[PDB]
Amino acid sequence: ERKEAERIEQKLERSEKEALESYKKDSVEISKYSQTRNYFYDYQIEANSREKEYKELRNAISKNKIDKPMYVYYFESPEKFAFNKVIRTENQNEISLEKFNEFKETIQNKLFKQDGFKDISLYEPGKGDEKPTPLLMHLKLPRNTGMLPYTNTNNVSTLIEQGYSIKIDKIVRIVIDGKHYIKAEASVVSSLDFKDDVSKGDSWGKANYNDWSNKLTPNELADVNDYMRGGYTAINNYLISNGPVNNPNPELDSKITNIENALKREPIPTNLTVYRRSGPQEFGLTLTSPEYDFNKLENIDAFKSKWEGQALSYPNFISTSIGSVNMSAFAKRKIVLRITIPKGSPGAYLSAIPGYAGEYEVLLNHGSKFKINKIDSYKDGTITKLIVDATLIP
Amino acid sequence: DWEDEDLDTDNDNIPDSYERNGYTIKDLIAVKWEDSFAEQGYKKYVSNYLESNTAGDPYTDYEKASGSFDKAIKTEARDPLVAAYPIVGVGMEKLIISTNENKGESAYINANVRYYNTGTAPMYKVTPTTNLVLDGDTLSTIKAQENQIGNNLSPGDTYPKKGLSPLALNTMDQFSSRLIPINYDQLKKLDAGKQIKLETTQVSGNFGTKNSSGQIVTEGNSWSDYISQIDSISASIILDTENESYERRVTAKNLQDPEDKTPELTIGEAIEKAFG
Amino acid sequence: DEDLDTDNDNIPDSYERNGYTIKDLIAVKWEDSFAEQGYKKYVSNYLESNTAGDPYTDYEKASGSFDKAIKTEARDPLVAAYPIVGVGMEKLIISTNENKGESAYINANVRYYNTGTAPMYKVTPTTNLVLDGDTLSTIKAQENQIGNNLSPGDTYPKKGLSPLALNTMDQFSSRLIPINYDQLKKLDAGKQIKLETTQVSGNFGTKNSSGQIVTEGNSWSDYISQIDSISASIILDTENESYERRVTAKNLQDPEDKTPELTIGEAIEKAFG
Amino acid sequence: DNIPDSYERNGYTIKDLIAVKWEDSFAEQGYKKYVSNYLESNTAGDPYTDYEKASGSFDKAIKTEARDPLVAAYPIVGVGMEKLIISTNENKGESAYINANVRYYNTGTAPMYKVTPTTNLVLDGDTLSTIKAQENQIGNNLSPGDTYPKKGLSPLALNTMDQFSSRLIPINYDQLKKLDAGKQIKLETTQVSGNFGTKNSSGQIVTEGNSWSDYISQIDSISASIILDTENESYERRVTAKNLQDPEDKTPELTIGEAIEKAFG
Amino acid sequence: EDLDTDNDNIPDSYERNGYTIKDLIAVKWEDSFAEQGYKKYVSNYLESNTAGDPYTDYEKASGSFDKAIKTEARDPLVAAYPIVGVGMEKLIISTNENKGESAYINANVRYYNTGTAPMYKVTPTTNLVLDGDTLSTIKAQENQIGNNLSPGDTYPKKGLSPLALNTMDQFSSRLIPINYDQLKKLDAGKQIKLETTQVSGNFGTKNSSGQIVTEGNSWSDYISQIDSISASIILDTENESYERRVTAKNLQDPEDKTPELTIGEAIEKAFG
Amino acid sequence: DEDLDTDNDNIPDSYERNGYTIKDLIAVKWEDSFAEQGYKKYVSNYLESNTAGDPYTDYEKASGSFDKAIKTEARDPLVAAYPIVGVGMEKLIISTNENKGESAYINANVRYYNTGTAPMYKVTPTTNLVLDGDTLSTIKAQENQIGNNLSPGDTYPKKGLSPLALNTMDQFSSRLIPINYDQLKKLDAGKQIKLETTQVSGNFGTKNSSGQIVTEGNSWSDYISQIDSISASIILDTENESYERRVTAKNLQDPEDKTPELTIGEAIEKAFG
Amino acid sequence: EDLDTDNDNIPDSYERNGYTIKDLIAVKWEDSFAEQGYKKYVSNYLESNTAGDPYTDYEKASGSFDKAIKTEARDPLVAAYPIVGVGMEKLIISTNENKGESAYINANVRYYNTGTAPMYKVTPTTNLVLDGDTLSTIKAQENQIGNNLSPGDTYPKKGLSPLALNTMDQFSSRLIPINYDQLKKLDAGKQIKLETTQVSGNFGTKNSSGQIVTEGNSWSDYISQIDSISASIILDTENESYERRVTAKNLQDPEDKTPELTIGEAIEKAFG
Ligand SMILES: [Ca+2]
Ligand SMILES: [Ca+2]
Ligand SMILES: [Ca+2]
Ligand SMILES: [Ca+2]
Ligand SMILES: [Ca+2]
Ligand SMILES: [Ca+2]
Ligand SMILES: [Ca+2]
Ligand SMILES: [Ca+2]
Ligand SMILES: [Ca+2]
Ligand SMILES: [Ca+2]
Ligand SMILES: [Ca+2]
Ligand SMILES: [Ca+2]
Repeated sequence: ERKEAERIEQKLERSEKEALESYKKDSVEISKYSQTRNYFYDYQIEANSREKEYKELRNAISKNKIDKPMYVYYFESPEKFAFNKVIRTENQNEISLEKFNEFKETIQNKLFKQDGFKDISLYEPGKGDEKPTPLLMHLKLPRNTGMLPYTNTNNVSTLIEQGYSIKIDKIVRIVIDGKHYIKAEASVVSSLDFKDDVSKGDSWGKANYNDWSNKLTPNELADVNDYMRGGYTAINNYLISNGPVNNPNPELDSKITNIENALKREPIPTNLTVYRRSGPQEFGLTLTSPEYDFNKLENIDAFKSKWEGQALSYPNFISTSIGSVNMSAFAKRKIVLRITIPKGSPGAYLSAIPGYAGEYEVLLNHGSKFKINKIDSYKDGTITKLIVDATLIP
Repeated sequence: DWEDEDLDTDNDNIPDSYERNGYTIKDLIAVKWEDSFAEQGYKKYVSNYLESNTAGDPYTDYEKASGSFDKAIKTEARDPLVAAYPIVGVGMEKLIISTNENKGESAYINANVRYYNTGTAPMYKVTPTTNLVLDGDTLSTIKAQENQIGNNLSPGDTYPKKGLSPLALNTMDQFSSRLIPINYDQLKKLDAGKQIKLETTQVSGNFGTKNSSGQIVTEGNSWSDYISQIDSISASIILDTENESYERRVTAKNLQDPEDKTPELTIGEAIEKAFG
Repeated sequence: DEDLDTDNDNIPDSYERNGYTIKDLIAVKWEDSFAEQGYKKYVSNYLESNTAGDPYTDYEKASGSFDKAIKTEARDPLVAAYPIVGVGMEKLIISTNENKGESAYINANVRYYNTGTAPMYKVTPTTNLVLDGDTLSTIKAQENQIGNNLSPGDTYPKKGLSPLALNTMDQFSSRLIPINYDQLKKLDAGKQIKLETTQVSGNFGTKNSSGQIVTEGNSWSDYISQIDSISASIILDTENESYERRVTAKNLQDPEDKTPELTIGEAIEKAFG
Repeated sequence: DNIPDSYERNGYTIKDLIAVKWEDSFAEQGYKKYVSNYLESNTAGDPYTDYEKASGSFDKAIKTEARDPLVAAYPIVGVGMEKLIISTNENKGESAYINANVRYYNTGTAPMYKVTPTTNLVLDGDTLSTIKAQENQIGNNLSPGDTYPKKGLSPLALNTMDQFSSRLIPINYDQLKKLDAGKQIKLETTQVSGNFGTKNSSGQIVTEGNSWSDYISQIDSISASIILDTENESYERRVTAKNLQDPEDKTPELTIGEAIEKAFG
Repeated sequence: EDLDTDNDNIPDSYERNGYTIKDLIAVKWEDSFAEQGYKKYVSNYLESNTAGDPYTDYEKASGSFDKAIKTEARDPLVAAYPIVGVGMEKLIISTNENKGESAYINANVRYYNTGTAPMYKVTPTTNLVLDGDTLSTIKAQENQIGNNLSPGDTYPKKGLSPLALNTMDQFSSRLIPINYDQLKKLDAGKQIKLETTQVSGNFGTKNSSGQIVTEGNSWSDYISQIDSISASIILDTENESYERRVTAKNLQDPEDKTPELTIGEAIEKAFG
Repeated sequence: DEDLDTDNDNIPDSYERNGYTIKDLIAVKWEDSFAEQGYKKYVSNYLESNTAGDPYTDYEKASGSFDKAIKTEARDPLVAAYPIVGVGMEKLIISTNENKGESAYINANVRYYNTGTAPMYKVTPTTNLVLDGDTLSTIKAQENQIGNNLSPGDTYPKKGLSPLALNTMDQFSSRLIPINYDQLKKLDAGKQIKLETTQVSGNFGTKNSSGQIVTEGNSWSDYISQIDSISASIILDTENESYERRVTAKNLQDPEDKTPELTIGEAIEKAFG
Repeated sequence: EDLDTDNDNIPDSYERNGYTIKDLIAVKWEDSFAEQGYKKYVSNYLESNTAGDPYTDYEKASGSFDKAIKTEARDPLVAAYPIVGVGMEKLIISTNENKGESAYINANVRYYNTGTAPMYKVTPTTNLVLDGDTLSTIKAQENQIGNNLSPGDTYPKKGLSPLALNTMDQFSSRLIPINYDQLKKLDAGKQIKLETTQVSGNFGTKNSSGQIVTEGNSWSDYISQIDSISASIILDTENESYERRVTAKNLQDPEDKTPELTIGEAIEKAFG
């Protein structure tokens, strides 16, 4: 359908046209940069050179939105889905039952995320002279998503911006021109995220949590405001001491009950992703233990062995940030926990009160559990940092 | 090891144990062949698991079994082991010739043809190449130009629908000019004793295939390149009832190649499967 | 329930089995209090993208955004959107040259009329001229006779203009229609020619991004067997028009196809009003 | 249409190519007040949008009274005749030939770009021959309110029937005897087809492939046509309309004495 | 079984010592398969398609290339080659009783095919002869072309009257003319014969799964290749002929790797 | 050495300036225990992609991975792959009708021949008919008289069949070749006609490397000026055959051209053998 | 050592002070490189293609642009521009026995090209004048086109009969007619003069795979901008004519930074 291909490629302004042209020359760097963008300071975002091109490509994609769920097909490295080994090299023919069992087991119930640019085909993968990895994927796309086809030299491969979270459902073992392949059938689970747009963040926060302040008693409001202003510094520390078992006290206990009541009354109304900048204390580390360094490969691989997948447990409350931008106060910590939150979890918005208590922060109940998905590394200046995509399990 | 779904050695979207032991389509997904599923009125299909379209026709096992190719294709094609094949013929009537007043190009001819179709599927064009024999001689072959092509012909019907005058075939060129000329010996030959016969040789056509955006499209698909492979991996069956005919194909196994892992049927079952 | 869609047409199964209504381009569960308000109550199939064969989908129809020429009667997803065009002729004339062959030329004055709902966009009606048993000729109209954007309920040259002239048996306009000699001695005494249509073609519009409609490539030639095979026809006369519609029907033979069933007493009402 | 709903339903105006609410201190300034339909893109039918027609960034050859998103752009061309000339020769079939002198004329708002009028030639109430317009006789770029052979040139000549120039217009025998003594030939148009121009974001129109022929049904099925005479030049426009039988289409309502100024001005 | 240098989805050692397809995957060759009845194949390991036909080695071994092609063409050596010919009968002429162009001709031809593959749109170019003196060369127009001509089948099926050929122009007009001396000739002493010159067609190729396209492919550029590196073999049964082309190795160069064959084996491999 | 390649035929500099053979599709330096195994030793230019001029690169032409009908003599990178085709005539038969204008019609029996290495795939010559220092007509063969796959050393009607007739001058084969009366009055005495050929055009088949070699769109008609503006010709006769070759050569004037020179005694042996 | 403004991958200092290609890249211009046998070039540093011809400065400087273009088109200040014309001979006329359309004409033409580049198609429009009255204009049909028409040579290579031009219609038919008074006027004393007016033919260039496409390009739209800002220089040594089109600076404007020449220097820069 080169007809629509060319017919869509004149509704653009000069900047968009030249940028889509240049995309055929600097694909991989554009993609990899668009992956890890919002995790900087506010400084370099509005300052970097390849900002005009990201901006114009985003405003090119967002224009054309389809009107019915549509299927796509693309080959995917098996590494992104927590599989750091081999299923078969590029010179074998078939895959063994043992490796298939391992794969089928290790992705039982997870939810993975994707937030980069992407090229995509639409027909079935026949003699396209390109099929690198042994894991085809057969995905579905929901209503009103971006899509923009460039009319390349001979092929017409459309271009999308995957900004959502998928989950694998069904895997089978097919054959193509002699060789073997795995096929997976995945969908898209809806999520609401503000990567950088913090004005809309505040708008949503207020509009959703303002009318909540009147579901409490004035002593509870006063007490929770006490606990939200300064008390945390000491209060939650009591929780670390395993108070209610080892050393009891009813004062801080009633304070705990105040907070827990105040949080339970109103949940979050929709799937929401939050970003909490953690550090070494929470993960069996310090600023001294050799493991805390993440320039060398052996440390990263030992960490991806130990924690990746295993469950995490928290005794105290969780005060999370919404804006995924690196602020000033965390210029020393090197871990950005990235949690997902379902419609039905406790909490509220501390930046819903007029008065300094927190810049776009949300509460999560104490003594909770986290199931971790996938660990990645991103570079900044001289040092790398570990992004840890982990799911909140109810 | 190798649970039911974990093996599917082609892209038919039907697992192997099913496609080998007996299955049924339900809610757009395949399921084991139970026996209590007989009362509701489903049908038990078996097929081949090494091939993508086990009959030859241009639809796969899944599309034919589920019922998602068209809606005018008779319900004798849903079975995977029965090809979806049309058979179109031409019948002549009311020959009329006219002189002009020479010894070459001395009379012009005009015949009245009416098409008809038997079989399962429809055709979306018809351009039958017909030749006019005259007592051991082909007076002329001719292929239907633009005026005589019919479109959307159905199964069990006629092109000029039942109750309308036939079609007139008289012009020989591509752009319709140059009325069919005749000799002078043949003028005297067919005026006195004999008469002309017409017979078809081949028919082109098309078949509507669903696009990637719903709207079916049928320009670029031909029936002339699947006939060479249906006539050679099947067996033909022709029923008659002295009011209309019937034509069907049924796929038979090649008992020589051990790689040909096609299911096999006996006559006492193929006759029942291709009709009911 | 409200969370799955096995057909991919933007209407969940529960609505497609209990009735719904469009309110600001979104499906809404059918309530009893909209009837007075002026709304409607559609039901349709939940296993197909379009449950009437016609080239518009369930949602695209029900929402009422396919086009702004199709009658309102063609929105309830159980009623096909199908045009029916015919050709009525008159004023047939002859012309002699004064040769036992090609002794006279013919000419006919035709006019196309249309009944139904949707409009055709480039019509070329194949018609044959017949005389007392012997098919005199067949002809498919060339570029001089294609009539673009014919509407529902009207005729090609609008009421107030002259009929159309058909005289030419060639893909390019030349080589006027010939005739025998005896056939000239057969229409001077008592008889006269007849003209009957056999088939008609012609595209059909379809919307796009900003409207931006296109009518090149789409064709009514392949949604006709599919509709004539499953639907059921209904006609009505008024002494002034000829109303004509199609209505789909549930095939009870197979225990798999799932689609609602109607009553003739309700089919007539739902078809005309 | 990238204009919000409050503006589109209560009142708005384009300024610096961006929308703005409507105060009441601009009539002395020279603006207007627009209204539209807040569910669809093009609420009038014509192939431009609400924002395009509102701005004025669609073309420069369209009348200033076609911006109001309820008055469509709709070119309406007709054919006028003069100086029939027949020619004898020396049979009963093809006994003379015909030649007409046609001249087009456009009333409406938008232009047309490749006009190919289909005309039929009637005599004594008997259709003689219908005829398209071949390569020679298809003028282009017909502006609003002008003719193809502009004022001051000799009219155009139509004298050939085939799709290539051949087989000059024949005529029977009896018809010659008729039109020589008493009567005369009279032609009339039946339809016209031609393209329209679309801009882009960098000032370059492209009108090879569009068609005014597949929008006319919908512009003429949802509108009221209003005409006017002046003994100088006729005028004709369309104005949209609502049907109070449907609670779906939220198009505003007009009157007669308001439409007459919203359309002609 | 380590590496693959030719990109045909078969490893070298198998492609060189003997392999067999099984469940659409290659497997080494044992000595306990000839009882059940699998075949045994060998090929060349620096080329994708070892014969010259448009298919590859694996596509020909698995049997996933077509269905009406004879089994004897499954092997990677025995190429696929449709040999089509034209026969003529019942030449009738017709005079108009000019000095030139004093009569027209009309022939009744019939096509036939021997060999393996099918041709999908035949268009044989035929030229007339008369006592060693040609008269007219003509390439069949849109009437006389035939399609889906299966192997082993005369074009009009057995039982229908032949194909009448009498026109010359690209669009049928200006029938075949003949001079006067040639007219006066062909009633007294001699008669006309016909012998083809060339045949141009197409061949069906698969796609992703199921659907095939025969519009764009052509046997007109696979004939020089196929015919320059092989050896023909013919066999007459006096009821139906047979013809095949077997591949053989140019021993001059030492780089070209192709298994040789003793004729006593090339025969028992080509036919059966 | 082995560092880089300034061109992109992926054979490095030293290998391309001192000698190289191809083993298992990989280049290799040239020993002297190789000339006993049955190999050869080439040398080419390390600035151009394709060094002789013909439409195949250095590597393809070197490793014999380009076709299978092209002679073994063209594998060397310095000998251009190039067909040279001609037309022979016989048996001109004329037919007189019964006018001082267009008093007869001619018909010739021609046959094609090809010398050189490569094959052509649609031969369409352009022949004119000269008679007694005067030209009658120039015609370019049409659909009937085009050939297919002239292999080097053969004829279009293969040896055994009758020659191919040539009679009609139009693009669609009608309007038989005329002849003026004076030319006939001159010819009947005992004069004769000479048929000369001026040019030929026809595609060349190139592998698409994704299978399914393509030969539609390509043409020799634009590689002839190039191949024949830089090279030098060689002929050979045998009173039973003929042979033609084109070999590149150096521009002794220019220091930008780096393509090794040869000697007649070596070029003859490299070309023919 | 600076940035390329015009973006032809040759920096400004070089493009302004003389430079030279060597091993596929530019180098500064020493004062003894003329001993090797090199050359010195200058070029505008604002426009990509300084001459107006369809090639760029790097191409014309490195020689990678073609292999059949005369050497003197390398100096970037020398446009590449072929001038092709038509010559006539052997005018014959043929009677037929009407007071109109009473005879037919037939001429024997022969093309020829001078200048630098070749043309890969030729379709010369010629009009036959008769005593100051144009008789019939004609554009070369499919039978009278040529291709690969080298610089200097003719269309029918020397030693062949000339080309025959007789037919008027697009498809070959409708031979050129002539009146009866013009006939009686020319056979008595006069003759027919001929003069071409224009020729249009494509030009070859590289592609994105390694081929050289010669279709979809046209010299017909690079003749306006080359023959607008450039001066012609013609020589003729009676063995062959010579035609060249050099550029120059428009001194009036202040923006045009294109070097200026002296006629004695431009002559040697063109012909060498
Ligand atoms: Ca399967
Ligand atoms: Ca299957
Ligand atoms: Ca649904
Ligand atoms: Ca539905
Ligand atoms: Ca809107
Ligand atoms: Ca709007
Ligand atoms: Ca291999
Ligand atoms: Ca191989
Ligand atoms: Ca190199
Ligand atoms: Ca090289
Ligand atoms: Ca520069
Ligand atoms: Ca420059």
